[PDB]
Amino acid sequence: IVGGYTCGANTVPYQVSLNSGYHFCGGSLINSQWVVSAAHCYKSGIQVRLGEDNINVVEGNEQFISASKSIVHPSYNSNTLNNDIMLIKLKSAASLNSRVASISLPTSCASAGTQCLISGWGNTKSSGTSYPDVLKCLKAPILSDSSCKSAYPGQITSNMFCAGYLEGGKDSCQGDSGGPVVCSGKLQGIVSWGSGCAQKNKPGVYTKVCNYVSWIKQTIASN
Ligand SMILES: [Ca+2]
Repeated sequence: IVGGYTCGANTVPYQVSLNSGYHFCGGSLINSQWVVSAAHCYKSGIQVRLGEDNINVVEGNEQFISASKSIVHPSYNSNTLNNDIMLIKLKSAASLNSRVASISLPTSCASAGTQCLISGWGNTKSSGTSYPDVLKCLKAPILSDSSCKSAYPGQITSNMFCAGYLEGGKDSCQGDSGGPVVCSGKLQGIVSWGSGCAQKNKPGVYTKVCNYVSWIKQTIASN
C-alpha cells in the first residue's frame, strides 16, 4: 500500500497473509474454512496466516493453517487478468474470535464513489521498494466505469473496477495482490493489477467480487 496508514493490530480481522516460505499475497477470510484471493496469487504449497499484524514477528494472535485445496476460477485468464479470483480451502477451520473473523460477501455490487478499505503488506513506494512488516491500510473510492476504461483502454472487463486517486500518491501495490477491498462492510474487490503503483492516471484495478458470489457459494457447497 502506497500512501496508506498503519491499520492497527488486528483491526482488519479478515485479512490473511498467504505464505510459501515468505509472504507473497493477501486474501480474505470468508468463513472458518475458506479464503478468497486473486488467481494470479496461485502457488502450490500455501500456508494461510490469520491474525497477523507484523508478518515477521510471532505476536501471539496468529493462526497458521495449511491450504488443503486451491481453486482458480474456471474462466481465469492470466493474460488479461479477467476473473482474477481464487478460493483457498483451509486444512482445518480457523477459530473465529475478535482478531480472526470473516468478512461478508456482497448481495449487491458497490457504487461508484463509495470509499472502501484496502489493506495489505505490499510495497509502500511508488518509485522503488520498501515492504512493511505491519499491516497497512488505505481508504480509496471506487471510480466510474468510464474513468476506469479511459485509464486502461481496451483492458477493463465487466469483472473489474478501478479504485484510487487519479492524481497519484495513494494505491495498492505489489504484495497487496489478492487482499481485500471492503466497501460498506462487504468484500467488494480483490487487489488485482495496475500500471505501477500510485502513478498519476493509473489507478488500481480490482476483481469485482459481486460477479462471483454464485460461483463462490456453489463451490464452497461442493468442496
Ligand atoms: Ca505475526
